[PDB]
Amino acid sequence: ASVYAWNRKRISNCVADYSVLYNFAPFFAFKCYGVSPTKLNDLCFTNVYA
Amino acid sequence: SALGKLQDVVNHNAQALNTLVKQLSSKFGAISSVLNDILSRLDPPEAEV
Amino acid sequence: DSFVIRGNEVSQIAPGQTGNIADYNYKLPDDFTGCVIAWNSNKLDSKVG
Repeated sequence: ASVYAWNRKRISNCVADYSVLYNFAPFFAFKCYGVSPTKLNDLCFTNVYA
Repeated sequence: SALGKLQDVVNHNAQALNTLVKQLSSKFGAISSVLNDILSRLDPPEAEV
Repeated sequence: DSFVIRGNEVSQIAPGQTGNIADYNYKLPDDFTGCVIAWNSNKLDSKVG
């Protein structure tokens, strides 16, 4: 979607693994504020949005 | 309140320790107050500061 | 020390800094001292196919 109508999708109630994301997209920038990605594979969250 | 002085000594000390324990909850600017999360959700380079 | 790496990982080459390049691939100590150098080289190491 375009910026002025960004799209939001709720993802919950599932086992999330953030190790598969390295695949898709050369990923010019992948950075986090408040967590560090190598440790991101461990914690449990409230409600993650995309 | 005939024994005001002795009772007051006890309360001053108890209150000092109590506030010292309560002050552990303050964050002082860190992203969280308990050490476990900081060491859990962050890499060592940022966890230092 | 010499080797060849990707173009989105330069930040990853640091003491104990997270990405996927400095945890299990090859890692430097947490007290590192020195300098790091990287240069994208696509004119001598990348062929057609």
